[PDB]
Amino acid sequence: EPPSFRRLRHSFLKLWNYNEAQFKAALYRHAFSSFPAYNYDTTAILCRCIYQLCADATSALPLNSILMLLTDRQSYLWRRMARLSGYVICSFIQRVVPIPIRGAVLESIELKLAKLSEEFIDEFVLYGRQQGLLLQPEDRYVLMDLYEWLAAAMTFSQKCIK
Amino acid sequence: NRRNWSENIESLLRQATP
Amino acid sequence: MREVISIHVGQAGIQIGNACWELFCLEHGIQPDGQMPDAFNTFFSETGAGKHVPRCVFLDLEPTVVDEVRTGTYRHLFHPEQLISGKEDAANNFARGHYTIGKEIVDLSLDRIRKLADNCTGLQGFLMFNAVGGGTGSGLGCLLLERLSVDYGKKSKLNFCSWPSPQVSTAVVEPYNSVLSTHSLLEHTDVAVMLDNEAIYDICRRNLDIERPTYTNLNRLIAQVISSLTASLRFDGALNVDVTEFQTNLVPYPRIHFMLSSYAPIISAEKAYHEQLSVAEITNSAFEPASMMAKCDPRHGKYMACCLMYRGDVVPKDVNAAVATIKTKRTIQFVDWCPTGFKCGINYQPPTVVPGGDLAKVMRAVCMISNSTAIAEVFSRMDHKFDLMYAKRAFVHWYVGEGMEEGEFSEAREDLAALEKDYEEVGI
Amino acid sequence: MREVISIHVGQAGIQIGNACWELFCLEHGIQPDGQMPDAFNTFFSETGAGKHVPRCVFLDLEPTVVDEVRTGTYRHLFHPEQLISGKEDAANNFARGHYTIGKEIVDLSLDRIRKLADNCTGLQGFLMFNAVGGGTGSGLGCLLLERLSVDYGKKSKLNFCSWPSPQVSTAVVEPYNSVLSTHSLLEHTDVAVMLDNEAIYDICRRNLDIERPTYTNLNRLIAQVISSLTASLRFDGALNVDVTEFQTNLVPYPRIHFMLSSYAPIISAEKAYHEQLSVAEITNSAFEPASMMAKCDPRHGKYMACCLMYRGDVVPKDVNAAVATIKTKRTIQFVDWCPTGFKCGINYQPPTVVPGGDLAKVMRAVCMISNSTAIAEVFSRMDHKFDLMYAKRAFVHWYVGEGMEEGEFSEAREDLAALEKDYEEVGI
Amino acid sequence: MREIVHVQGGQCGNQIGAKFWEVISDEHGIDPTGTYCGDSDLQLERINVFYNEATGGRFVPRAILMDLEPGTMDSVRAGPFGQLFRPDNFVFGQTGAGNNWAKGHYTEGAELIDSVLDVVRKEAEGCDCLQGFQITHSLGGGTGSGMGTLLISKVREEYPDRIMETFSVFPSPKVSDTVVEPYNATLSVHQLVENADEVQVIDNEALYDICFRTLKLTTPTYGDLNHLVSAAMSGVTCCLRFPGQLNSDLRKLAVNLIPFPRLHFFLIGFAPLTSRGSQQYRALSVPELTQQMFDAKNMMCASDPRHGRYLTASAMFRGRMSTKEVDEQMLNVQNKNSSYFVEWIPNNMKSSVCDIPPKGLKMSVTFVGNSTAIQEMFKRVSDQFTAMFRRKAFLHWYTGEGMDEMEFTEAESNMNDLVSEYQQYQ
Amino acid sequence: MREIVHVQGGQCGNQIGAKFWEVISDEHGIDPTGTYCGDSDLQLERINVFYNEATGGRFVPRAILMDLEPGTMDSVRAGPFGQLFRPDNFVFGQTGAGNNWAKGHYTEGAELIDSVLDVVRKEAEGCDCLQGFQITHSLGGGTGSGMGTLLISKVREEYPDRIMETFSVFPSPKVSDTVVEPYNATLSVHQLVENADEVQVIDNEALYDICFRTLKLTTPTYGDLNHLVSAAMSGVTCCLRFPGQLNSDLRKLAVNLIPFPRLHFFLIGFAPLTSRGSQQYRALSVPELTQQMFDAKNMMCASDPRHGRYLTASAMFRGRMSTKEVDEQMLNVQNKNSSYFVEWIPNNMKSSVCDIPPKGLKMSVTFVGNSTAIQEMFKRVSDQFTAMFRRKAFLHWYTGEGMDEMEFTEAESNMNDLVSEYQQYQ
Ligand SMILES: Nc1nc2c(ncn2[C@@H]2O[C@H](COP(=O)(O)OP(=O)(O)OP(=O)(O)O)[C@@H](O)[C@H]2O)c(=O)[nH]1
Ligand SMILES: Nc1nc2c(ncn2[C@@H]2O[C@H](COP(=O)(O)OP(=O)(O)OP(=O)(O)O)[C@@H](O)[C@H]2O)c(=O)[nH]1
Ligand SMILES: Nc1nc2c(ncn2[C@@H]2O[C@H](COP(=O)(O)OP(=O)(O)O)[C@@H](O)[C@H]2O)c(=O)[nH]1
Ligand SMILES: Nc1nc2c(ncn2[C@@H]2O[C@H](COP(=O)(O)OP(=O)(O)O)[C@@H](O)[C@H]2O)c(=O)[nH]1
Ligand SMILES: [Mg+2]
Ligand SMILES: [Mg+2]
Repeated sequence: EPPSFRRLRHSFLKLWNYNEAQFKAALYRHAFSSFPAYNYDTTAILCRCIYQLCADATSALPLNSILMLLTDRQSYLWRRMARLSGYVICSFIQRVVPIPIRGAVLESIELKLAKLSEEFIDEFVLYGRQQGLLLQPEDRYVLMDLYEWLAAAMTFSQKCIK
Repeated sequence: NRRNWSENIESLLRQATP
Repeated sequence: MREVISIHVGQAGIQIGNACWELFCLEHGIQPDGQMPDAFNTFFSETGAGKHVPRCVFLDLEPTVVDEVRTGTYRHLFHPEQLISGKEDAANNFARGHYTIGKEIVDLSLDRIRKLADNCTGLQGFLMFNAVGGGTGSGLGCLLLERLSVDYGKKSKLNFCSWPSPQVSTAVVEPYNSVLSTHSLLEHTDVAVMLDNEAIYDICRRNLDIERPTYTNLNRLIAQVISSLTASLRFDGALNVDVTEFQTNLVPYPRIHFMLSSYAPIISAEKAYHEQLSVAEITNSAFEPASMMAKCDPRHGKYMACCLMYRGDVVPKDVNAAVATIKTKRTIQFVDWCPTGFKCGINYQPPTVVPGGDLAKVMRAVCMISNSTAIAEVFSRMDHKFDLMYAKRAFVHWYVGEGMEEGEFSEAREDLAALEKDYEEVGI
Repeated sequence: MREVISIHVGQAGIQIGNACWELFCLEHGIQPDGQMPDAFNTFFSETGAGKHVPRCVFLDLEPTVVDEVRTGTYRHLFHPEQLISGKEDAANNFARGHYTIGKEIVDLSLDRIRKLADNCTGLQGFLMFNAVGGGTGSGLGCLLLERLSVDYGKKSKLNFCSWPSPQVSTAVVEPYNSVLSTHSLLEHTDVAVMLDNEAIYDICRRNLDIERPTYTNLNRLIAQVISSLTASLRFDGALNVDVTEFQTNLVPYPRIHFMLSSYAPIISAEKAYHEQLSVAEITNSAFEPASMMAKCDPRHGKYMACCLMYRGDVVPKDVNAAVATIKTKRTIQFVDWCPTGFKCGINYQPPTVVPGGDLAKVMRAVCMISNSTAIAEVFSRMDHKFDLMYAKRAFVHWYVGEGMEEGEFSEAREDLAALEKDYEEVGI
Repeated sequence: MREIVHVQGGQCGNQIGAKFWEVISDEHGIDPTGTYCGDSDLQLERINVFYNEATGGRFVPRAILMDLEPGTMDSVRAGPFGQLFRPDNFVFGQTGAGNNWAKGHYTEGAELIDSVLDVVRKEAEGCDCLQGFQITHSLGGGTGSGMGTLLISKVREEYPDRIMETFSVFPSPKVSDTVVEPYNATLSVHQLVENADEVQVIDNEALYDICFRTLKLTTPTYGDLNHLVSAAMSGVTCCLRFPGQLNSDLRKLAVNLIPFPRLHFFLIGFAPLTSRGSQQYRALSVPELTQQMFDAKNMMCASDPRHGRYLTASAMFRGRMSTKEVDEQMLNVQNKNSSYFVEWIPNNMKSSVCDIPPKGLKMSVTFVGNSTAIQEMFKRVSDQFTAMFRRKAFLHWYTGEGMDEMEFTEAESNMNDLVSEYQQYQ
Repeated sequence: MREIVHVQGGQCGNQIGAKFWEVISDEHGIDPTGTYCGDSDLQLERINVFYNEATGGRFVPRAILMDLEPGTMDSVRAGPFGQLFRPDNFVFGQTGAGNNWAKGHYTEGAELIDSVLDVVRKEAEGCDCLQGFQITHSLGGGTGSGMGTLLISKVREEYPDRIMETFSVFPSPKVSDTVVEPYNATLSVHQLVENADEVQVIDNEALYDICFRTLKLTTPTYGDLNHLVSAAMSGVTCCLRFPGQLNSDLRKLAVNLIPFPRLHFFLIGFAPLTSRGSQQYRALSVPELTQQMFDAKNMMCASDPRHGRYLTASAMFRGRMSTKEVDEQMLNVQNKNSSYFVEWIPNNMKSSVCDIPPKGLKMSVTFVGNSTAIQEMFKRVSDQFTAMFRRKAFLHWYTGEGMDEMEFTEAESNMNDLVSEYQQYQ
């Protein structure tokens, strides 16, 4: 088990653990918000950057259809989030089983992730570091943990490519 | 006083003749 | 309770917006102070005692135009926070008006928009004026289009862009501006209406007999289009046709929502004295290819959908007797998969002429909004002008130095090129 | 019958008290001599025949502001020992205003407090206005609060504190006076209201369009806040929410009594001219974080309680509709364990407009006093300012040479950090 | 006794029934303020069929005014004979179906149809037992065909044995207003063929042809068209309100004109119709009445009866006439126009007389007739539907509202076998 | 004869009780000065039920106005029909409950309830045989919900077999005001089930709904809402003050609707209720009265009766109507809507007729119905009660003056068993 795919394994389990009602309202928070000015700038990038790599389709969609599928647990979006990270959601109680890329979608991810303002990049740096220190706002953590899955997926995919 | 001033339902509870 | 919010961005959005709000206040009878000496609420909000304020926002990134409105006559008509000014010119620059200096004014404008549209439920749509040639017209105007998409997803969005016409362009770098604008207004507006400057200049010359017009002369004619457009929401008619009807009847597939405009009659007092303005006559001049106000000859294209806003003393017998004439005439052609191909509406109120204007009193008029596959070539001339400059990195440092890097130019290339192929495959 | 005894300690207390009593004399219609040209018994006594004197003490160690009060316009309006002066100032020291020079003026202040409280049984409580960052406002504030607690235990002691606003302080030693002030008023103040300069400044910036307000422009705003609260005690209304009703409905736990304020609409002549100030629109605008009066953001705070006082021609049905619309409006979130979170009150008499001031004729106005867990941020940043203060003994030799030893700063740190984790555990 | 709760959907429905209650109130002698005038007992013995007592002596119509946009209902209320309707029978929407059958039927007519079932059950259960419902709406619109046919379906499961009758205007061949005509028309005809008992078919281009060729009206407005339809709507219900020598209730029209339960599509005519300058020049008796109603220029549909065969026809005469010339003047057109009538049904044709004529005329007749000639009107809306469906046009407005392409496809298959069972009878 | 002693608890009960004493005063022709006018026998034939002679000819109400603040006392007195009350019947409070059930029931309600019981027994023993008391208050306050129910307990132990009728204005699901609603409500109801014969729930937002959709008001005030309640409780006591063909008192009504002593909470509806344009357009008859009464929008309570079973019911008609039509309409609403009625009681409802209608109505009806569909109120204030109680919220404004946690625990335990008793009878 490679560490790159293990980071994918750990990242998904955070978003699956987060409550469906809380992550519903929190994801809608950062889209309709105005305060600190980075906030929707991360939302438009990241919410699309989920669906771009998780559908392997370079075409974009309206944001309202993106948002609903990002949080509806039995949707196609979480379905392929599972398959990329080595999981399958199995609806019975949706217990999830730990099972063992087009060129054009790649630069769409790369170009627009490099639009995330200087805020979102370096709270992501400190958030991983303070997670370790805590072991030794609940709103803003939702996008940041969504970028756990993006960073794990994008790095692992290019590792298999090269 | 003007906390309870119903000048409309006191006449809605009688047959109006417009 | 119908209501329409009239968003204006860019200098063309403001200056066109001054003419239509002049027309709306004059038609609805309210003085420039705001008080008239009950279906005006689509454009005017009640404010205490007998007062009616417009439902609009003014947006420039400069004080040079908006502050002059506060200095002008309609200063107590418009709410002060409705007119919003930045400081520095967006400077014909999509990148600066979308990434750099627009962010400090989007938060002000959207706070006003929410505070102005949440006053009454049953909002009807967002009517938007902008110029894709200009910097804050294309850049800031694009930015509010994501804002109104994520905030009000299901709401109608009418857009009226002043596209750079082929020969007359009045600037240099708008072959870069309007390709970046059309990349992001494909997925962020519901109906786009094509308007070119020389396409209204040439109407002023052959019809108004004006050899030396100005921008405000054009903005009277654009204001006449909008007034007959939202005429049914304000006045009772025989066949009311709201702006929800435009999307259900003129856009058959969500990408191809661009559509042209026309108006007839455009006559001054020296020819309404002699013309009989029959319903069949004014609709044939509306269908006349030289009468387009989008600079696009429809004879080298195929009509796809059609919409006519009759306005005045128009009996429904004559609209049917005239639409049969345009069906049988061969030089106009429709697409083979839209046999039923017309939408018509009649409002009882005659058009209103502004005193001092170059138009004349007309007892009936036709607004003319039609979708056709002929709009491919106006994107094609746009593609050739952009490809000429982009072959050797011209004016690119003025876009890449302000936050966006290389790649949005190529995405705008691929999205517009895909729009050409989409127009072609529909038209077969 | 019912009455309230205003206390005004500190220079902020003197000047805010001037605006509150100028407003109150203007409300009940009494000249500066105290005559008229039983709704005034809450603030004014019936002294003699036709004369009215306030129920307020002006406890201040600066003679240069309160001798200047007793020589100005209202010099015959106040009884001469309502206005109480020291000899030398505390000069932004908690220790001097509480230990050395404050003990010779509390003994004379309580002479007037008992002599005015025994006028009639039926008192609701005290309205103590003070400056936290000051020395007389905080040092004498602590000493006066504990003598009021030991003598009048069950009385509702309210506090309107001029907290040091986060980025502008007009002092250097303000974190010492503010940490030692909370150590007093957590155990003493029943209901505390967060006021600060900077949030009142920028609501004068954006709502009154005044680019430079002085302190008295702030003082009109705070005067209208206390006027809207205590209008229930003076004028009859549909829901009279008394001082006793405040402390039950806003305090879920006795340690947390730190509420923020908002007063809307606050509009000048230009923009009392273009709105309808309907109840839904003026209760949304009260709830905007921009209209907060503490520079504290409710976006990263969870609401616990929220009181809304209304004045003017306010219909209860549109109040109940609007407070439902703000509950379904989900930018503000209420805490899970307190689903119902509202205490509304309606008064019919609108606030009379101060002439020559900065606000205009408003038919209906909303005051709001709300508890939230966002109070953590207004205590955490003064904690970070204070722990680099006390790191290497800056400005400590003044305090320790005044009568209190090293160590009282430490338990002032421990009980405020206990207050921090108290606010964290509530919103879980 | 008998009772017909009129139900009115769509903008066209409300304007066509503002004039329906105009001529019914005239025929019964009713002031716009509900007071009776005209001192004759023969209007008021059966006023419960279309009106109700309102304990003040005025008569409220049993009309369920229904729309999704507040505009045209403000027009009918402000018009003459407009305050006659009771205010709570108006049911309003705030957004309005934008000529979209998907959103009218499914996503925004559903929260309003709950109030509509409330207001129609207000007046159905108020009487002892009614006869049926009549619904006037469009099939080219959104609020009429989308949400009004949702009412047509739901009242069928709750009131199964009762007979419901629709006066629908259809899309026109030549003049095509409201560009999505066949999408709203084929989907409505699908749901209406198993949820209706009589379908009287109206076409606006046929109304313009009647107003020009027979009435010589140079400027026909929509009120002129609505007069013509409503005159036929009074003649189809004459016997339920007035006596006659041979009475026929409206159920008698259903049993006689329907040989097979799946075919109930009719063609409507009205006679006499004479130009104002030619009124005194033309004799008015039964032979001149019957020679007019069997003419395509007198018919209210875009279908020539000579191109098909009359399966079963009917006439509702009106006024003082002889039953003799009702018999052989109706029979001599059978044995002269022998080829135009179907062979495997003898005596194809129902005759009834309702002794009270309409006002201003001494006799009249209303033609309700099942004909195979309706075939080409069905073919024209069908092949325009497949014209736009083979290229996937305009379907995102429908499938984006909670629809799927299912409801288009078996609408088409249920439409072409409606074609096949008609085309097998000629 | 039989007298009913009215008590107004809290500032809500004072305003909705002053509205009662001007509509009864108008019904009996009494001027606000107490002088009679209206020269009819039947108005003064039974005036001792609500009024007492004052040896000067003016009638004084048997009403004890009682509260903890003088805020609404001087508004009642200075209002119209305000000088009718005896000034000695007022009991002022000076401290005022801070909307605390503890501060009403325990702290200053102790030293004030001895000053209310001395005038309650004064009004009770003044007549020969008292029928009972009616009390009117809200369950969201401190002085009405907390100390008003303190009076209810001690009038029970002093007058056991007298009827104790309660008009409780229950707190709101949706639009919550006076933020400690469930703390005042749950503590009141668990003490009120043991000490009340009849309880009638009234919800402000249901009155808001009635004022919006059925009556069409644009500017509703509290005096509007209070007049719905007052006119409703005038129909409950019609037969006590006026002759009828079928009489019914409060003790008559309690036998009908109480199969078991735990469940005594009722729904109240008043018919007819029509708007301005609609009042001249409807026929005022029995079948529309019972149809507008057996529906959710006319109930003065925010619980839908169709979400459960009507366990028992009653209707006090008023006017000169048929006894035939009253009884047949009771059989029709049971036979058609049989699913909404419980099966182990044949003929769940009953009726009565009071020959004197309300002034300005030819005929009216009030409805008192014990249903198991009202359990949704009890659960939705239970889950709000447990929302704050689970982590000790606002409890220090109750435990600091003499109430402990174990009778808070008894509060929900006496609250869930009420819901469980309703579950087993459904
Ligand atoms: N029809 C019409 N077009 C106008 C008017 N004013 C400006 N324009 C057009 O707008 C285009 C340039 O954009 P502007 O609106 O002037 O400038 P902008 O949108 O404010 O953006 P900036 O240049 O950065 O300030 C020109 O091509 C003009 O043709 C007007 O009043 N009417
Ligand atoms: N809002 C408001 N705050 C004031 C005003 N005047 C003074 N303050 C506050 O008072 C603080 C300083 O204390 P002062 O009131 O000036 O002085 P003091 O209370 O008399 O006590 P000393 O500091 O010992 O002089 C400043 O930081 C301000 O925050 C005023 O007019 N309005
Ligand atoms: N006969 C008649 N037809 C009408 C009238 N108004 C509209 N129509 C027809 O209805 C069609 C427009 O659809 P419409 O009924 O307005 O849409 P709807 O409001 O959603 O039902 C047009 O083709 C008209 O021919 C009317 O008053 N009378
Ligand atoms: N129906 C009705 N409800 C009222 C009235 N006044 C107050 N209320 C309700 O009572 C609740 C507040 O209780 P309140 O009477 O003010 O407190 P109290 O003085 O301690 O009884 C609010 O939820 C109001 O909805 C009234 O006149 N009529
Ligand atoms: Mg530009
Ligand atoms: Mg100081």
